[PDB]
Amino acid sequence: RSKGYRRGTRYLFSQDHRKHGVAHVSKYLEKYEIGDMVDILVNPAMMKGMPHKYYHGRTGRVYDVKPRSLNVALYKRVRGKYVIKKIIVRIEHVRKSRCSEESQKRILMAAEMARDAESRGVVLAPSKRKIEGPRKAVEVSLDNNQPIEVGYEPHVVIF
Amino acid sequence: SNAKGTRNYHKNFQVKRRRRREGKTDYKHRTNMIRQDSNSCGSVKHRLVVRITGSRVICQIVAAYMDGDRVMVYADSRELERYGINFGATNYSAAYATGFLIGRRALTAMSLDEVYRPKEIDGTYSVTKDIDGEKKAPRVFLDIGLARSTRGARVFGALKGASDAGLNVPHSAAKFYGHKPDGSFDAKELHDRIFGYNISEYMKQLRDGDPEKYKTQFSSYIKKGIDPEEIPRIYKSAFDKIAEDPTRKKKETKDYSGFKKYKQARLTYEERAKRVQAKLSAA
Amino acid sequence: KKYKIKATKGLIIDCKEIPEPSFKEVQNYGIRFVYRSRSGVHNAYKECRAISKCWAIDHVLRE
Amino acid sequence: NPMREISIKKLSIHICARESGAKLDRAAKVLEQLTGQKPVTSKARMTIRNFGIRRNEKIAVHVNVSGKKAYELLNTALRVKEYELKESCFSNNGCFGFGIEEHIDLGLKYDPNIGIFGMDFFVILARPGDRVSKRKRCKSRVGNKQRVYAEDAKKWFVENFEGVLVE
RNA sequence: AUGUUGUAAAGCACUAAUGCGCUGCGUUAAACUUUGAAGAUGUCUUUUAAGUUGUUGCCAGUGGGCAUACUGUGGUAA
RNA sequence: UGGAGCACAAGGGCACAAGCCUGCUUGAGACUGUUCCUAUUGCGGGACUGUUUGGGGGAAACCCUGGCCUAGAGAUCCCA
RNA sequence: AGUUGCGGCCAUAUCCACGGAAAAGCACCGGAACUCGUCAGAUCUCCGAAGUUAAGCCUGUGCGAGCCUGGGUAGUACUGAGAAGGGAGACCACUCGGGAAUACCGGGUGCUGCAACUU
Repeated sequence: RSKGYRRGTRYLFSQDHRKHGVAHVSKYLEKYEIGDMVDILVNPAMMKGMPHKYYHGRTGRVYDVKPRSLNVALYKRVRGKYVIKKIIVRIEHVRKSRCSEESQKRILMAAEMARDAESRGVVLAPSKRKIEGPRKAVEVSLDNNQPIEVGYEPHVVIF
Repeated sequence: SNAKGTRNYHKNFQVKRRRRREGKTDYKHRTNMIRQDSNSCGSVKHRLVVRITGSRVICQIVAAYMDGDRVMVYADSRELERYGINFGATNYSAAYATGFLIGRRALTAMSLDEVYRPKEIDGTYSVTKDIDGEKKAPRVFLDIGLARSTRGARVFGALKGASDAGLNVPHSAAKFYGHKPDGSFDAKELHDRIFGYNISEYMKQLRDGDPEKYKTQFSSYIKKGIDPEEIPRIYKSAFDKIAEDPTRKKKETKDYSGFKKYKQARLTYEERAKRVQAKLSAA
Repeated sequence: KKYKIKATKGLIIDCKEIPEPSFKEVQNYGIRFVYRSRSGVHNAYKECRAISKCWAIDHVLRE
Repeated sequence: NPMREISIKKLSIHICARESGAKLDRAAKVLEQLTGQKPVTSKARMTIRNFGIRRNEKIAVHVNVSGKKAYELLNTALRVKEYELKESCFSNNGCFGFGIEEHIDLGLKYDPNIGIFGMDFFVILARPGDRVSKRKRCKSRVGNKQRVYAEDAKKWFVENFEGVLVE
């Protein structure tokens, strides 16, 4: 209700039950590059370099790397339009985003067989996905799997 | 409070990391050690891990990745026995020779041994410079783990030997044997400790006056044929063989797979069911 | 409500409508059923006379 | 099984010259002359009026000795008690102790400038391999097959002095 | 495809409460949480469906609101 | 396993520590730029870089521009 | 097939009781002239190799406490989208959708990386 920087964060900035302690070592060995997608995710045990609570749980795109830090760009809504924001966050509140895993292994195999198709000459680009359709057909059999005879079954009470 | 033997004590317990519960890693020291710039993208840091066990001195050069460290070069104090030394590892002259052998053995793999010749063994504090026209000498940082940093410890003797070999490791002249509190440095007390001017002097002292103590303190020294006067020449003869061929002797024996006879097998599932039911029936 | 099979994940394999009898004749019938009240669910038995099984259910609802 | 012998780990002696000042240095010269090492002083954690102590001053002095030096100090103090101890002075984990009433029974001659002080003796036994819980790297826990117990410590006492267990 | 959340309900693992029997039975929570929805909210792919905007100039009125379906807070209530 | 402490309100955080003892010190240095709360906007309070004929601690990796984090804040005109 | 050095994920790995262990290792272990540090060579620092697998480390066992994963509880509680339904109200019902949680029962009890060494 007052408006200090860490306003109203009793549950948002907390550890999660037998997951206390400082950042582990593999969190310092990741390699970040310009153009990556990243998730912001605050660790409340590290005091330095952390962003404002608005950005906890948002995904952004890297445009610069410092000796201890990153610069991230992303969108914020303010009543009627969007605006670009530039956040400075330390490497301990960030992790790689898996948000493009589906789309990358699909575009990879497409160019794979494209090279394996030009090797044979016969090629074709269009490989759009399709939504799931109506339903195919069924051939249910009763040689085994006898029916079970269900119904309305009068009502009972116990106290 | 809930006390140690109760149910609520275990439901609420959080375990520490496995290398800390064993007492082998200090994790604040490890994080300050492997930190580097997110900018660099040139190559990963190299540390020189020096650990002294109950019977030997180990040296190895490591780099940190996301699923475990990797060893680039390795040297041991038990390899010194093919250069003439068998009279006592884990002493100050063995740590020096183990670090000296890993510096030469690392420069060879990079083809920088014709460059960066071995410095004179008995010089002063001489952190090495980079010669113009060719590659920088590889840079390495010292990592002593949970051993205390005291003036005159064996772990800073392995640091001194890797500098004389031609590596680029930073340090100051403290923690050596000639260092004076004012800030001066006498470079002959460190030469008298690299060679056995400490050991030979002690054997001669307690042999003349009490050979009953001399026979237990230096038992294996006598039965191996080491007499005190020739000690500072056996080391001097080993520091010139290392500087001429420091390479693995290349033996590649085959597998010890017959040792599978020594594991105790687990009861499967039904030897336990029979073991339970029989114990209830006759009860 | 007995198994946990819902309509969005189910299949209808067959649906047949039984036709009325051709010859008409009065007989006696008995109808088991449950019904919902302002405050619960109840059981009842209720005999009657009709000319078919579906005419007998129309007559019990009418009463 | 030479790795299972019991022995004296550490011996503790201390005197409580209650209020610090001049009475301390009389005691501080007793422990030095009796054993041979400079003793250590102790402070009071809180202030109490019923006893008459503040929250920062000296109350007592103590000293810890080991080796074969402590084995013969333990022999002289036991003879003052006729080589006999109450049975209820031994604890669960191989410890026992007793108090000497008057300073001048063990040794050091009168010198009426000092006075007569009381002592307090405490003894700790152990087998080899106790280092695994005191060291720095790979600190651990001892294990029950080691770990001197009460009755293991009683029968150690009737073999080195031929004592007698009262009650 | 891949992230974020601590409400309803429920519960006693922490904080604060509550009756008995001498291990069980009984009762609680806006400023309690071991759990935990329905719903919301980020990013990638039209190389998914269905459909068919960008930049800038000169300017007005308005800044006492009210009702209702569902949903809270204060109040015996309106 | 923290059931204690950590100047002060409450919340969050912390065990070879951020708590206790102890050594040395004046980074509570001089300048310069990007960004967050935060907008149509001043002041203020934080975060992160660079440049130094620059310090302190440490064998070294490494850390340090006040206080473990969220409060302790003052235009135009005039004077020193 | 394992152990040791340095690790990643951080209980299927923790805690309590008993047992096993070929070769190496890892240890415990004998000392104090030098280095270094104490009330104390207990810890820390230096120099060793007589003795021992007793402990630590590693492996087995237990209708073991915990933890991990399933079933039941249950299409229950709660709930998104609707309609001039019932009721004095408190609130209950209907149509198309989504869907939990103790008590109780079953099964599991670390997985992996780089290097050196062992018949």
